Amino acid sequence: LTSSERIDKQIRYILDGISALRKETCNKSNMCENLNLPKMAEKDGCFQSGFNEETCLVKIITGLLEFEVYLEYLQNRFESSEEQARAVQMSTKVLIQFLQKKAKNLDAITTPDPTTNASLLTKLQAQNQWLQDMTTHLILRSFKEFLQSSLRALRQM
Amino acid sequence: LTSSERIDKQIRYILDGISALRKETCNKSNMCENLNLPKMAEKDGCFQSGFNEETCLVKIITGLLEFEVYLEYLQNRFESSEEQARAVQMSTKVLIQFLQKKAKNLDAITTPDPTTNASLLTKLQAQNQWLQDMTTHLILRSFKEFLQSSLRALRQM
Repeated sequence: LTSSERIDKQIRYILDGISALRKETCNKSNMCENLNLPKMAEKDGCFQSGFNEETCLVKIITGLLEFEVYLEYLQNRFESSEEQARAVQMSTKVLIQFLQKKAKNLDAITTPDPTTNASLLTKLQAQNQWLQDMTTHLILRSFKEFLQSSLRALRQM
Repeated sequence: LTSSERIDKQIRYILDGISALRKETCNKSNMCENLNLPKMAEKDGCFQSGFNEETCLVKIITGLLEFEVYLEYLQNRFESSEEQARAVQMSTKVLIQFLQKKAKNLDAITTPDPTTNASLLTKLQAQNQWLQDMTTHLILRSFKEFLQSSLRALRQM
């Protein structure tokens, strides 16, 4: 497997993990069919029009590091599938490692503040069960969309 | 600057940051002159006898990722130099990024559990002020020793 091949397979793996968590929570809350979650925009260079490999790769890595506090939220929230939640969390850290190798030229990426992450987590875990179910669904959809767009951009590099 | 040069300068920078935090806490507690902190051993391949670049590089990255919860402890503990503590924390994440590029061939590295890290942090922050002063000193000395040995090994690669 090349570096690129390994990255694509890892994203596909994580998406399948998200799809299993989404089925689970969505069968229970029925909420499927603010938080400031990472999202691709035209300026990031990951879309065909305005495509720019370098800015796009930085945006992918940046947005995955920003997602980590929300994946820690999911691991603390899923009880039955706490292991699946943990596996998404850990597989995402492996993906970021693989992308750091791809951006081997590129500069170091700003990382989220661990202490600001801790405060967010306490707030999100203080909400009532409806709001936490809504938070869980939003995180899974946003994270899915980010990784789908990432897969599409990484194809074009 | 090459990749290697950038890594060496980053470690030297962080050591100078540790030396400033050590002076500060040591002038106050007077404790300078269990926790299971990362430490190099002959089996890791980082020492001249039994030297092995590949295992050694994996050990460096692994041990830096293990140190991150203790650097989060320091950031929550230093009040006056909370910024210096935060800068050590963030500069260490930059160093790990630079080393992930060096281990570009190598496999993905097992990362600590974020939730197990959270429990450790609460325990360490529950101790009385003497024990926390002792914890702070031990973390700075161990982290210094790990980075000194890392610099020495990275020279030989």
